[PDB]
Amino acid sequence: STSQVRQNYHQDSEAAINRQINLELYASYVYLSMSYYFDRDDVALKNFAKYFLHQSHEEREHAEKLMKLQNQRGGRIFLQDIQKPDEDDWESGLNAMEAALHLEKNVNQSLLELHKLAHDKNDPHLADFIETHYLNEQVKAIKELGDHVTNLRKMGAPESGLAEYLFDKHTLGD
Amino acid sequence: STSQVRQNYHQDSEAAINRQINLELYASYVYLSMSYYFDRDDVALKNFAKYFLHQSHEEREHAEKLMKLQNQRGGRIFLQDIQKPDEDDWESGLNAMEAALHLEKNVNQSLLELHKLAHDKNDPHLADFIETHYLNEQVKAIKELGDHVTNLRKMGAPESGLAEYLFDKHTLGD
Amino acid sequence: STSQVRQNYHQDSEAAINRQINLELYASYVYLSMSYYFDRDDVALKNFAKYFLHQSHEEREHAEKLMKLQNQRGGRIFLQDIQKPDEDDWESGLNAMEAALHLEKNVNQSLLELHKLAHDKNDPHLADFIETHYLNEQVKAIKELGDHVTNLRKMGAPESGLAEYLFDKHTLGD
Amino acid sequence: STSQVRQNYHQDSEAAINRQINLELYASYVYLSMSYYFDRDDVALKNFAKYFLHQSHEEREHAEKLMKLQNQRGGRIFLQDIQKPDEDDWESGLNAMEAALHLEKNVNQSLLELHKLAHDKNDPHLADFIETHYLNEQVKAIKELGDHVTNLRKMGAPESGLAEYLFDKHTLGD
Amino acid sequence: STSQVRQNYHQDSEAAINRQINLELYASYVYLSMSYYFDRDDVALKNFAKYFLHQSHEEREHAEKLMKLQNQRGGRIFLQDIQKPDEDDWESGLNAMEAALHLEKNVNQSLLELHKLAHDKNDPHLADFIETHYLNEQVKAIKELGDHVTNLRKMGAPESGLAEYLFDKHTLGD
Amino acid sequence: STSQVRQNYHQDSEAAINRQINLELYASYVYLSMSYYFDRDDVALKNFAKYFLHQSHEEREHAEKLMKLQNQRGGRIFLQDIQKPDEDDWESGLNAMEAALHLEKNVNQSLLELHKLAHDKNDPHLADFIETHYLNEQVKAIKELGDHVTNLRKMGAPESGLAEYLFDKHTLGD
Ligand SMILES: O=C(NO)c1cccc(C(=O)NO)c1
Ligand code: NA
Ligand code: NA
Ligand code: NA
Ligand SMILES: [Zn+2]
Ligand SMILES: [Zn+2]
Ligand SMILES: [Zn+2]
Ligand SMILES: [Zn+2]
Ligand SMILES: [Zn+2]
Ligand SMILES: [Zn+2]
Ligand SMILES: [Zn+2]
Ligand SMILES: [Zn+2]
Ligand SMILES: [Zn+2]
Ligand SMILES: [Zn+2]
Ligand SMILES: [Zn+2]
Ligand SMILES: [Zn+2]
Ligand SMILES: [Zn+2]
Ligand SMILES: [Zn+2]
Repeated sequence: STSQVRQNYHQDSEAAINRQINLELYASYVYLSMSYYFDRDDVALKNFAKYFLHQSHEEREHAEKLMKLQNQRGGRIFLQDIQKPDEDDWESGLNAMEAALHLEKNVNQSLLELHKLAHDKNDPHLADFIETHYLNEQVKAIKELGDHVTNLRKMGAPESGLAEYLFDKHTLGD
Repeated sequence: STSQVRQNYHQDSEAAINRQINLELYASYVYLSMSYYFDRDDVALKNFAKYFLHQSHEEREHAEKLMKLQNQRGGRIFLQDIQKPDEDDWESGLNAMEAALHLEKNVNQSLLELHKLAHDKNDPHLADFIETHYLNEQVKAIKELGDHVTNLRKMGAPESGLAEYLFDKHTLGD
Repeated sequence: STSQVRQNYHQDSEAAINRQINLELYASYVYLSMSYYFDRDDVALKNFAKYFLHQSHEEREHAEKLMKLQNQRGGRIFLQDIQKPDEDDWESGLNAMEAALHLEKNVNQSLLELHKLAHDKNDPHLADFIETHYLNEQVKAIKELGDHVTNLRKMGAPESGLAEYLFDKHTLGD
Repeated sequence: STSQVRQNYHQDSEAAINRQINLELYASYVYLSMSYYFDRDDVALKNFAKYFLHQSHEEREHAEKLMKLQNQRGGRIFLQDIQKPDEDDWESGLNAMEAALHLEKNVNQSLLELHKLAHDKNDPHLADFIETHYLNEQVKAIKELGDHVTNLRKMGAPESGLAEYLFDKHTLGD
Repeated sequence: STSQVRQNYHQDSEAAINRQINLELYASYVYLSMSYYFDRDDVALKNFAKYFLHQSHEEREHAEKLMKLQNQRGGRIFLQDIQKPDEDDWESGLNAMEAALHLEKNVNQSLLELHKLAHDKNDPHLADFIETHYLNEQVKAIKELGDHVTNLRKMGAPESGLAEYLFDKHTLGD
Repeated sequence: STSQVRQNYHQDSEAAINRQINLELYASYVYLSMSYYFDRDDVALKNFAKYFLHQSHEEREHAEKLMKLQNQRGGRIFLQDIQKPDEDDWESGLNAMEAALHLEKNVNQSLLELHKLAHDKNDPHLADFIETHYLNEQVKAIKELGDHVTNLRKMGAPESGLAEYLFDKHTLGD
């Protein structure tokens, strides 16, 4: 059945949107995992925990806004299993920041391919949606993650436990 | 002779803007007509009337923003007759909502064609103007009209006059 | 079917009211065109543009009030095409003021004939509606447009470009 | 290694907490799916949508509190796949409420089993944690969903689309 | 070596961004020269001076935003000499406005080619960046400078010294 | 033509002012370059970045105040190219601070030469302008840069990246 609102909305776009939803939920789950790793009594970096929890909720928001878009265009949401993150133990603050950087670039890659698909399907509403709500947000996230990684390395992480403690206090704790 | 401001603005784009201006004014007129139909003593659904009156003033703003665009880019406004709406009697709250859904999808198609023209002529300023001020606005309006049609049908409109009364009070009143 | 509210409302009055609605919508379109003429980069008189845009919105209000009247008396609104204005290029500040003066006296003449009809058909509610909401408004607008024409001429418009510039600042910019 | 903070915390309890964490995230996902079903243009019950979205966010908060508890007691969080919900189409407001009632009773059964485990292992901290933060919350949610199912049924849902519209307005649009 | 943040950022885009930075700094320098020309005791048009000083600071801001973009995408900033402006003596208010209009259309052309490059390299983040922060700003500036040129000519500049004096007071003195 | 305001202002002084203007603009540009070096994702010292960006805007004010001086005394501004800075890559917080110290002592030497010129030409207005707005500014800036260099070296910069991180946080960040 075709939705009464659907217009210029290609089935491949609809499917790409469903895959992006699962990917955002996945990213949120990875960040949830990292957050409570820093909450462990044998890690105990509360500002790393808080930073990654904040990222988790932002990713959930990303997924919900894609779900809204799907219904706005008259597509149909099909949710899939949310796979568990690849690690249970994230080793260190630097390691988590590096894993997060890798994650955000993979999510960025998927958004860029979604945008190319919108361009190729002459769907300028979908292209502007990705441009407006996702692309610069990804670029900021990756730059910020790059910055943190750089500082942690220069301070002597992951070896120096002083480095991660001070970075938690002075960069991530306001 | 060429406007001192004109730059990268194709004659076809200038012509299409003039057509969109007339379409927007025509939409305003359709909504004005619907609004005062619901103001009749034998229809008397005041929130339907206010809903379409609001839409009608918004369409006039859409027209005026395009006329400003025409002047910003160095084009020349040529106005045309505004054709009267296709009905005098809009029959029911449900029928008018369906007629509005159809209208908004017609205007959306015209905007997508305009955006495609801008992209074909490598006019990114006009393409972004269309994306930023019109395309998501159309998607939102189409989605809301669909929502309203769905609710009125499910409530038993247009047979059950109880349904249009209660929809006027509880969704359009607010 | 007669309207359950119709009382002392002649068929001729009803049709004259439909004609006046179209005429007010026409005046509104004329003023809209004048306004965006003065917004052109090669005219660039922002307070003339503002002045005419205000008149255009006022004419729309005049039309909607007559549509409301039509329904209050149980007449039936029939809208017609809105004819495009007579000019696309309004030439100058003084020319547009002269054109607006001509238009307003023509609209006034139609209202006077509308009032004469109402008196002929012994419809004092319609007669008072016209006297109250339209007649002194037309007299005021005509007097104001006369004042503007007089000052523009005395300052040396249309020949003197300094004239329209300073009039735009000191009279139309408050 | 044994956590330096671990005390009176049985391995079975630790594992049962990891299961409960997965179950609460699962319930969050079910409610997320229900929410955006009601956002569909062909369902369009915004207060049903808002209600289930609020339950969704609350379940994720339930999950996070259990993750906090695991770390507090020196257990170790192991996340698992979050299984997608059992439907993609939730049929109606009444059917979604009924599915939620059934979900909440299953979540409750697993919390009662978790409490029984805590008592069996003579873990009063965990027993009281469950009583304080989950048991009455489940009982209130189950009671409210039963109230909602009862009202929807007596109003004539799911047959009467009027019933669900008014329930959405008058009970969930609080 | 490659930046840890760089993704989908073509070396051609990187180099065009370095060029655009130098061009913005150049525009800034042109407007600075214009400003203090009007501050001369034998020119003494204080609002022309303020108007151009404000544009000079805006251009510097445009340049720094491009420097920020370069680093966000992981390109590398290379500054070049900032070439002195084409004139030391800007002759008159109208001449400076004509020169500014010419410069802004040149800056605009360079931005349109930047956008075309970003579209060619399938870089929708860069494309949206230019659309969002530069394209309508250029169109607005070009339209405003056109308006100023038109009014100055119409008032009798450059010949009439009264004209530039009064324009300075009534238009540029807001 | 001699300016109607010129009095006791030697052509050598006028020429030296034009050179100081260019030197100040040059200093602004060096600081702009340094600022965005510390904004790179592989450097990422945000308060180093803000510190030098502030110095950049300050140098620009210095240039502008000299340009106003040139006009007040009836001299004529002649702008020259602004040479790009001597480096693209500023290496480290410590290296930049040492380079800034060298730059400020260079600008101070030029101002002392300017002041000598004014005293040699019996231009006490220009001598006092230089004393009041520049000479103590330079001494303060040189003192501050020395202080900063001293602390970075004592903390173990530029080897210990911990030192630049902590200096950026505790000295440069309020
Ligand atoms: O964005 C485009 N070009 O820049 C584009 C997108 C889809 C189709 C086509 C095409 O094949 N037109 O003929 C072009
Ligand atoms: Na009267
Ligand atoms: Na208890
Ligand atoms: Na865009
Ligand atoms: Zn995301
Ligand atoms: Zn992300
Ligand atoms: Zn394209
Ligand atoms: Zn519209
Ligand atoms: Zn519309
Ligand atoms: Zn009127
Ligand atoms: Zn009028
Ligand atoms: Zn729960
Ligand atoms: Zn629950
Ligand atoms: Zn610029
Ligand atoms: Zn500019
Ligand atoms: Zn200085
Ligand atoms: Zn300095
Ligand atoms: Zn001496």
